[PDB]
Amino acid sequence: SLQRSDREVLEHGVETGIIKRLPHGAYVELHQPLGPVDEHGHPIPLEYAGAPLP
Amino acid sequence: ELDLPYGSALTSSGRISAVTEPGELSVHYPFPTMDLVVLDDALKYGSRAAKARFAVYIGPLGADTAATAREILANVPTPENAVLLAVSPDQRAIEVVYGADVKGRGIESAAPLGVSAAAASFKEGNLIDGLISAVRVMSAGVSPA
Amino acid sequence: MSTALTHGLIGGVPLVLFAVLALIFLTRKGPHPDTYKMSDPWTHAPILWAAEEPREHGHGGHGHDSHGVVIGGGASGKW
Amino acid sequence: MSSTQDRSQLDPEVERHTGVDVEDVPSAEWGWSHMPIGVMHIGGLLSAAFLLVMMRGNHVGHVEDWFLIGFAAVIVALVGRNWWLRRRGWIR
Amino acid sequence: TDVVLVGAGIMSATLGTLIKLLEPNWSITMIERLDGAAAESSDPWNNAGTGHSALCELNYTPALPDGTIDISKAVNVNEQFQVSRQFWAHAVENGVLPDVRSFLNPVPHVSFVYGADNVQYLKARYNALVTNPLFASMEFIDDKDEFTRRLPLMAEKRDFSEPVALNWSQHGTDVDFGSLSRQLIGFAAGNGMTTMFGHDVRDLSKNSDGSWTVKVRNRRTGNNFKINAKFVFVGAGGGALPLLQKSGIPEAKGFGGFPVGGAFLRTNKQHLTSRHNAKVYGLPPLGAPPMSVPHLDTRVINGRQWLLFGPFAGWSPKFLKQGKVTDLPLSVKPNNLASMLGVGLTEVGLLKYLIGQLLLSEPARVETLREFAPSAVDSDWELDIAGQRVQVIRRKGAGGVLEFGTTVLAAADGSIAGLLGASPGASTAVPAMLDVLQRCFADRYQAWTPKLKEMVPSLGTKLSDEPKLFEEVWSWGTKVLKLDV
Amino acid sequence: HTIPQGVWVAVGMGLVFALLIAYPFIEKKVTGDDAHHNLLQRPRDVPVRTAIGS
Ligand SMILES: CC(C)=CCC/C(C)=C/CC/C(C)=C/CC/C(C)=C/CC/C(C)=C\CC/C(C)=C/CC/C(C)=C/CC/C(C)=C/CC/C(C)=C/CC1=C(C)C(=O)c2ccccc2C1=O
Ligand SMILES: CC(C)=CCC/C(C)=C/CC/C(C)=C/CC/C(C)=C/CC/C(C)=C\CC/C(C)=C/CC/C(C)=C/CC/C(C)=C/CC/C(C)=C/CC1=C(C)C(=O)c2ccccc2C1=O
Ligand SMILES: CCCCCCCCCCCCCCCC(=O)O[C@H](COC(=O)CCCCCCC[C@@H](C)CCCCCCCCC)COP(=O)(O)O[C@H]1[C@H](O)[C@H](O)[C@H](O)[C@@H](O)[C@@H]1O
Ligand SMILES: CCCCCCCC/C=C\CCCCCCCC(=O)OC[C@H](COP(=O)(O)OCCN)OC(=O)CCCCCCCCCCCCCCC
Ligand SMILES: CCCCCCCC/C=C\CCCCCCCC(=O)OC[C@H](COP(=O)(O)OCCN)OC(=O)CCCCCCCCCCCCCCC
Repeated sequence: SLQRSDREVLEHGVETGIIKRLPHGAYVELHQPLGPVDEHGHPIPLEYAGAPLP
Repeated sequence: ELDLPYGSALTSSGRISAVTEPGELSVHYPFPTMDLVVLDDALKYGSRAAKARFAVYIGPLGADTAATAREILANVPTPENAVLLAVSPDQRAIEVVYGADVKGRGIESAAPLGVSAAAASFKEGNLIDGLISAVRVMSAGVSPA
Repeated sequence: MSTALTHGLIGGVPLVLFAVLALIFLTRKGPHPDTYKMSDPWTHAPILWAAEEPREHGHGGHGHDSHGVVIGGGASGKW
Repeated sequence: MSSTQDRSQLDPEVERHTGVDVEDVPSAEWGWSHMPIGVMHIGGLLSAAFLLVMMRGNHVGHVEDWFLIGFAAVIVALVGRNWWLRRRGWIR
Repeated sequence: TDVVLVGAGIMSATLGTLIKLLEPNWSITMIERLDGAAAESSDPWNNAGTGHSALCELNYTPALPDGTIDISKAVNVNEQFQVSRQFWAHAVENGVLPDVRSFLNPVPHVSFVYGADNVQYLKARYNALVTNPLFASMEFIDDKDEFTRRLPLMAEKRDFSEPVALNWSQHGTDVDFGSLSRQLIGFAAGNGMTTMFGHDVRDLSKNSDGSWTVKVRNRRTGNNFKINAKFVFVGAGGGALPLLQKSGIPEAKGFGGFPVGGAFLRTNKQHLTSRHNAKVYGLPPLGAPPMSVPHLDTRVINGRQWLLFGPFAGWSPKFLKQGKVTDLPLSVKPNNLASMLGVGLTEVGLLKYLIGQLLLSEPARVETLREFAPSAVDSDWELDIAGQRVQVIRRKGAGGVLEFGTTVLAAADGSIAGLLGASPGASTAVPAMLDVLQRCFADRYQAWTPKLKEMVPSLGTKLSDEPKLFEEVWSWGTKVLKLDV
Repeated sequence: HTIPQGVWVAVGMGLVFALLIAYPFIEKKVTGDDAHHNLLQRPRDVPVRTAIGS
């Protein structure tokens, strides 16, 4: 499960405070990617490198 | 455009908020829960070795069976490396289609084997068992990229 | 009063009632649709199933685009 | 932003092609990740046997033997459930 | 059904196709315990794929006490492979085998030796073989530069102060018997053979009309049912022996089975595979069984090149890879017990060899590979578990002997046949299935002979004795099987 | 003769020390890894070994 947490951090970025989306009442944690970000919001997932993740 | 006959409404975003009457279900699949679980187990980890998205289409694929199979495969999330087995009992037809990335991995050799397993099981009278057998045979045949 | 009788009662009446209620309720047709017979026509709407087996780039829908169907073979059968 | 991505090339050497897979254990390639299920089944069975065997001893007590029986029984039940489920393909 | 085929390996695939070509109106039912065709002994990882032409196999050319070389076994195995090749050529021209390159690849066959006495033996072997038309294109190579040019992986870090030699045969093959079996089954199924995957044959009982009741279990549902067959073929690999024991036929009495596993070292590292393009067979170690000859093989599996080294001997009480640990104990019967106990006393050398191979570590397996490729590094090779084979134990006097051959067992009335044993097995599937047809359908075989000769032009002729006919069928078969490309 | 309960604990200590001393060779025999390892691996990245140590 620690490995799974590392992978989720790699593929979604670090977690932060929640934001309510403008048009609708969606709640999104407003993550922060640790690597290059795709043209759209979601980032390009990184590959685990055997080192701790923030 | 029209939502479900009753109780389903388009929401502020794209998602459609749907409802079902208290006594009834939502999936309505005409198969036992256990056999559905077995087929899902197959498609999920008995195909992990193949590393190619294995898909099953029980719906009716009419007119040119091959071409309807092609486009229902196109509808698969990642047709690039995908193997769609379509069965229409209204037409007693099987059609298997493959993605371009799924080539030379033993898939073509496994195609007749999987179709034969499915046909044997169907003539025995077990749609779901035939689907599982075909998935197993095709996954065994297909090698990871 | 009749230690054995009381023990048997407390141990059996729950079991008898459980058996009766299970016969009443567990023996009722469930809401799950009956298995589809091959002879019967296929009435249910088309059912496409997918594995969700491999990794798909990023979970984000945008950027996936439509590269193409890129067919890679075929097969056929008639039961 | 004040973090640099890591590039790692660890020397590998079973080749992991059989056993566990990354989908089940994400870091399968990075270290020992698979214990054969037979090992754990036999270990549980032998632990239950040891618990039962400890009943034979120089204790006039009886709640001790009953606790041993209960713990051995639950261990054997877990081992049997796991073995049966894996025999049937993780069903029920 | 007219015919039941038990198992979906190369034997049943070959017989099912032959019967379907001879008798298109016959009802054929193939029953396979696994969820797909060729997923046991015919799987490309479960066998060496050598396309066994007797070109490289030094155990087929023993030295006699007078220093001459007996080539009789090599000639007979090459002729049996030419029969299989002719059937495959005909099958390609007639659309039975549409994809030649998925199952058959041109790969040189090479005998390899080191040390002065073994080089002299290999020269004597060469001189004996090249007198026969079937081996006339063989080359003898004892030159270092020519060795280095042909086998760059085997030459790297080799000490050439010890003499080395090759017998090189340019026109060898690699065979994916898994692809071949799937294509043959695909043809027979497309022509109305019923296929039953996930179905296990539990029992065989003869009916009063001479037909067979086949008891089948669906492995997915657990349901049991019966099929009535006029003829039964038991192509079930190591699962054949328990089924032939259950059939109660006199001919299967006293047969025991000894399960022998194999393993290979394998690699697909381009820097190794690009430096070795042959099947290279060594000398058997002193006291090794004839099937445990170390070899370093080029394999083409699913269009990808691999190197395979082995086989290392393995042991399992299972008769199949997907078999049961109870297979060996349940194969013991009062009528075969004496034969089985006798093998431990008669085959002490084999038992010692098998124990030695079982005790090998992974580094020690790579050390045996360094005899072929002295530059080999442990991390470039992975262990793969090959197919399970059941060696036949036959009664010999008061004891038993192990048979390393392929044995066709047929009932005296032809109503059932089965295959037991190990080698050359898959490479001789066609002549073995022609023997099954001749023995089991003697009333029809004469009427089939014209159509069998259309499939195999040399049928009933020794190709060693007819060099013109050999060159004709060789040239036709080369072109049709694309073996010149 | 008598074989007191002290021998049980003595053999237990012997086994404990033998296993502790011979673990790296036991681990290499089991897993198969004899590669020259200079980069540590996080305990989470090796579930079986961290499980055994726990
Ligand atoms: C132990 C290990 C990593 C083994 C690897 C697997 C292996 C090769 C096993 C081989 C042999 C066998 C059979 C072993 C099983 C039993 C065993 C370990 C026997 C030998 C015992 C031995 C000589 C050494 C074991 C040493 C070991 C790693 C102990 C745990 C120590 C650690 C890392 C603790 C966490 C660090 C930390 C912040 C500690 C402070 C927090 C506290 C208070 C932790 C709890 C705690 C501890 C740990 C005490 O030791 C203790 C002793 C006396 C009174 C109280 C306490 C106490 O409260
Ligand atoms: C399966 C597999 C792959 C295995 C891998 C192969 C393998 C083992 C590779 C490693 C090879 C090894 C280990 C080589 C030897 C290394 C070595 C010894 C190098 C020399 C070291 C050196 C410079 C000086 C010697 C230092 C030294 C004493 C080393 C040994 C340490 C050990 C193991 C001490 C054990 C002590 C011990 C309990 C011995 C048993 C004898 C008995 C029962 C004595 C009685 C006894 C006494 C006397 C107590 O005090 C006591 C106190 C509390 C409880 C009980 C007892 C008790 O029972
Ligand atoms: C490291 C600790 C973790 C251990 C993990 C293992 C978990 C399994 C625990 C097994 C429990 C076994 C309990 C039974 C044991 C047994 O057999 O003994 C009995 C006493 O029963 C009891 O209470 C049972 C109590 C069981 C509770 C167990 C609680 C577990 C705790 C310890 C877990 C927390 C761990 C904290 C971790 C700290 C972490 C540190 C970093 C009877 O003695 P007795 O008293 O003589 O009774 C006489 C009559 O019989 C007789 O009629 C009458 O006449 C009288 O004579 C009467 O005296
Ligand atoms: C869910 C279960 C629920 C079970 C709940 C039961 C709770 C009641 C227990 C104690 C009540 C107070 C009595 C206290 C006195 C005891 C009664 C008695 O006298 O019973 C006759 C003999 C001993 O005779 P003794 O004269 O004591 O002398 C002896 C040597 N001199 O024991 C026997 O056969 C009968 C057995 C008596 C108690 C054993 C209970 C221990 C643990 C049960 C299972 C643990 C499971 C763990 C699972 C992981
Ligand atoms: C506090 C706790 C107690 C203290 C704990 C510390 C002691 C060491 C810990 C655990 C040892 C047991 C490990 C588990 C051993 C695995 C068994 C097996 O089934 O073999 C599979 C392997 C994988 O091979 P694979 O190609 O990845 O195939 C995947 C197949 N599923 O095979 C092999 O190479 C190895 C086969 C032989 C291994 C022999 C190891 C033990 C040697 C004797 C030392 C005493 C052991 C004491 C045990 C407590």
